Parts: sequence; C-alpha cells; structure tokens
Amino acid sequence: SMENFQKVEKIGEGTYGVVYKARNKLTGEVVALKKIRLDTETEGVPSTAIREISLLKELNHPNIVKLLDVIHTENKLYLVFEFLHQDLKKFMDASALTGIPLPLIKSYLFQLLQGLAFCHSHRVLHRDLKPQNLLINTEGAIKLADFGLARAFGVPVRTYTHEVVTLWYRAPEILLGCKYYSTAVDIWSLGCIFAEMVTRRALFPGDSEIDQLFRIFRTLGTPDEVVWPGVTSMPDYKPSFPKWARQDFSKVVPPLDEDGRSLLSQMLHYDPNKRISAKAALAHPFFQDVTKPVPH
Amino acid sequence: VPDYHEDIHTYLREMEVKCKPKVGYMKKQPDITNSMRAILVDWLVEVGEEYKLQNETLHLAVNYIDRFLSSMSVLRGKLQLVGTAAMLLASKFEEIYPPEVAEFVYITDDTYTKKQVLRMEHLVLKVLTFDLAAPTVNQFLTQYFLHQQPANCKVESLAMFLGELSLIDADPYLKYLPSVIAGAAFHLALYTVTGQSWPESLIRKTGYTLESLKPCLMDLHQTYLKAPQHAQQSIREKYKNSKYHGVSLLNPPET
Ligand SMILES: NS(=O)(=O)c1ccc(Nc2nc(-c3cccc(-c4ccccc4)c3)c3[nH]cnc3n2)cc1
Repeated sequence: SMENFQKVEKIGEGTYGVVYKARNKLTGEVVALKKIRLDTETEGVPSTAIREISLLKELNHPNIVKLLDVIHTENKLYLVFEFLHQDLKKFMDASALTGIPLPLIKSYLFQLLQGLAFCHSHRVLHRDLKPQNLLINTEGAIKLADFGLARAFGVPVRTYTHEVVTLWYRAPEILLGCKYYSTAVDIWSLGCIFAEMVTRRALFPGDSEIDQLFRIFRTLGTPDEVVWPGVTSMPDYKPSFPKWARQDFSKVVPPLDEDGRSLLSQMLHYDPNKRISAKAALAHPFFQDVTKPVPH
Repeated sequence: VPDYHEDIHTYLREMEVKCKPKVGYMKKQPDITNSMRAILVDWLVEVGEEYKLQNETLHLAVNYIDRFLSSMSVLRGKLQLVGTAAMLLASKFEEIYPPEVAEFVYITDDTYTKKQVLRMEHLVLKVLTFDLAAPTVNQFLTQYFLHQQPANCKVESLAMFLGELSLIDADPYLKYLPSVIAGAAFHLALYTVTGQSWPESLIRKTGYTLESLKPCLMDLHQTYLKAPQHAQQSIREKYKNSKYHGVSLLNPPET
C-alpha cells in the first residue's frame, strides 16, 4: 500500500495530524502524504477526515489541491495529495522587504476566487481560508488546501458549527453569533487575505472575539440598522458597543488603486446578502488586465 | 444565496443520478427482504429521535444502506450492523454533535461489539468509495420550499413527512430519483393543505410537469392513504409532534 512511497520529511501539522513530503518511487511524482491515526476507540475515522475526503473527491479544480488517493491500511489512513512547494504565509514573510508585485497579487486573488466560486457552486464552504492553507508553486499558481473544516451546505442553510474560522479571518456574522452563515464567510476571509498581500500584515489581528470585532468596527465603522438590517438584534450584539466611524478605504490599503479598493469594499460589506460572491467578483474591473506572472 | 441556487440545483441533479442504488438489489439478496429493510429504516428513525439527529442524517443513512446493499450481500444477522455503521457515518458527515460510537452500540442492545461497528464503518466507506455527499429527497424539498407563496409551515412539514415515508418501502420508491420523490411529496402536500398544484416556477426550475410526476405521485398517494395500517409506525408518531405541526394526523385527500 505504502510500498510505493518514500517519505522525504515532515512538512507541517494541519487540521487532523501530520502531513509529509514523499516520492512515488515508481512514477517519481512528489506528493504530500497526510497521515491519520486510527484505533478501535478513537471513534474510528474522524469526522474531519470523512468530510475532507468525501468533499474533495468531488472538487477537481486547478486551484484546489487535488486529492490523488486514499489508502486504508489496518490502523492508519493515508491521504495522498498533490504537493505544492510553499504556502502564502511563508511567501509573504519571504517577500517582506520588496512587497508582492501587484500583478502577482491580482493573479493570486483571481485564481483563489476561481477556486472558491467552484467550491461554492458545489455546495461546499471551506471555513478556514488563511495563508497557511493557500499553497503556491513556482509556475504562478495558487490553490486552496485544507478542506478538513469544510462542510456541505443546503439551500437554504441550516445552523452549522459555531466558532468556525481562525479569528483573524473570521467574518462578523460569526462573531455576532448568528444562526446562519453561508458562502459569505469565505469571501470575507478572502478579502482579509487580499488586504494582507497588499500591505504585508494582517488586517484585523485580534486575540479574542470581542477584540476582533472591535478591530473591524474601527476600520469599517460600527454597523447599525442602515448598513446592516438585523444587526442590533443578533445574539452577541451589545448596545454598549462603541460607535466608530467608517474609514475611507484609501487609508485601509494605501497601495490599492481605484478598483482594487472597490473590490475589497464589496468583499468586506457587513451584510452577508450584499457581500460580493466569488462568482461575481471574477467579473470585477480590477481584473480587466489580469495575467499569470511567476513568483520566487 | 440566489447566485448559487441554480448551480447547486443543477449539480445535485447531476449527483443524484450517480449515487443511484440498483433498483433490483433486493431481488439479488439471498437472505433479506423489503420488509426487513422497512424494520431497519423504521428503527433508524427511532434512533434519530433518541439522539435528536437531523432529518438529513436519516436520509443519508438510508442512501448509504441502499448503495451498500446494491453491491454487497448481507445476512439478516448483520443488516442492523450495516445500518448502525451507516447512521454513524451519516452523523459524522452531517451533525454538529455526532453521538459517540458507544451510543450506537447501546441502541443495538449490545448484539454488536464496538470493535465490529468500527470495522463495518471502514467497510461501508470502502464500498461507498468514500462518496458520502449524496443528494436526498430532503435537499430537494428544502430548495422547492422557496417557490411557495406564501410560505406555509403545515405544507413543508407534510412534504417532509411523505419524503420520509418514502424511505421505508424500497418497493416502489427505489425506482424514483430523489428530486422526483420530492416533487411528488411537495405537490401532494400542497394539494392536501392549500389545494394548489405544483407551481409553474418549479416547472421552469426542474422541468418536471405535473404529468411527469404522475407515476411516483400515484404511489405516494397510496403510501399516504394506507399509512395508518403500515407495520412500521415510527415516522407517523414522529410527525404528530408540535415541531412538525401534527401533519401525520391530517387526513389525506380523495385523489
Ligand atoms: N511550510 S511551507 O510553506 O514551506 C510548505 C511547503 C510545502 C507544502 N506542501 C503541501 N502542504 C500541504 C498542507 C496542508 C495543510 C497544512 C499545511 C501546513 C502548512 C504550513 C504549516 C504546517 C502545515 C500544509 C498540502 N495539502 C495538500 N498538499 C499539500 N502540499 C506546504 C507548505
């Protein structure tokens, strides 16, 4: 089963245990081998692995990390994935002195939006977009990568699992403790990351739900019933919230041009019904001159 | 999310055609029958109650069992083990708080070990080739409910009731796709309460006219009329309750 693969080195820990680099000894393919540990106790196979494997068998797209194979052995389950060289977190730390060129940021946003629109149109939200899970290769591609916190949604949605994106990239409708979130939570993440590539630092880097939420208020302003109908009767709204004024987006992301600002504001609309969908965003003027340059 | 209503409808229509169990399967099983399967599906409903599992979980559990049994012979002694492991998986896939493995062992009266339930889960996944994201009658109903003016809590719950009853009787319902069993359930519910028909918006959205629905609609009409005497009764009891507005009680129509 594993006779075929030679482990090269560990790479990281994701949402359910360890990921390694490996070589297919026979084809020469380099792969990422994610090891799950099973036990006639562990409640057998993890809920997170069940959703990742099943959802990701359905998602073949050039901007979603491809699942090549799933190896059941006796007490181990191995997921064989395509290998990418680096992630966007590491790349932004390595690109700090000279910044990421605007064509590349635009290439990468476009491709991620493509991957997201795809997911969403197959009833899947990712629920964990962050730079650690966006992988890049030397050719100028970028792909979505940890579908272990994903879930299949219905139309309309149900109440799903609550504390759900990593804090920094968590949308306000989760922080305010709404019933229903949908696709709009991933777009919010992607808008945050889009800001982060431009400025090289995280847009709303809180260390608690309330801190995260005040940080957002200080930059988009405190939402009231005009910009967000419903807002003041959501479960974790407090009338004792401070009222900050919305800042002009030229100050939120100074490198950004007339259009990138527009896009970014539509990605961070407070109301999830008006917040731009990945599908609509691909058509946005910002991308009229998009191409596909290479990094590194 | 009207941006992806249509893409998803379209995609779940592609998908229901691929998770289709073989209609004949029951005939090819040496040991089990349509009325062993009914006992089993009625029992899962009762498990769904005892752990307040979602309707979806039940519907996926049944889709997994029918595919499983489509390619794998099972003795009567293990039919329930197959059902348990399927219901575990469905819960893991669908529920926020899935029940611990121990809880499923407890509701089989320890006729199976935990060691068995886990081995069966591994096998049910191997045979289903990990393809657990199956369309259900419920995912169609839910979509359908938005083409309803005004919305009507009674209609929806009754629609769900008939969709759920369809899981019990493998003959005749194995031959209908879920989008159709949904169509019928919805229209039969809409007629039984408001006296309206399958709306034109749903003809534009599914391409099922009221006449393409007819075959299935004839069967569902009869399951519903004969539902009081049917040997398995947990679904009827379920839908007496305030949650579902007591629509199991509602007396079915003339034709
Ligand atoms: N660290 S680095 O930037 O130099 C770097 C180097 C190589 C990779 N290759 C890789 N990682 C993950 C993967 C999945 C989930 C989490 C992680 C992860 C990322 C960063 C730290 C720890 C784990 C990687 C994959 N999933 C499917 N295919 C994959 N391929 C990622 C990051």
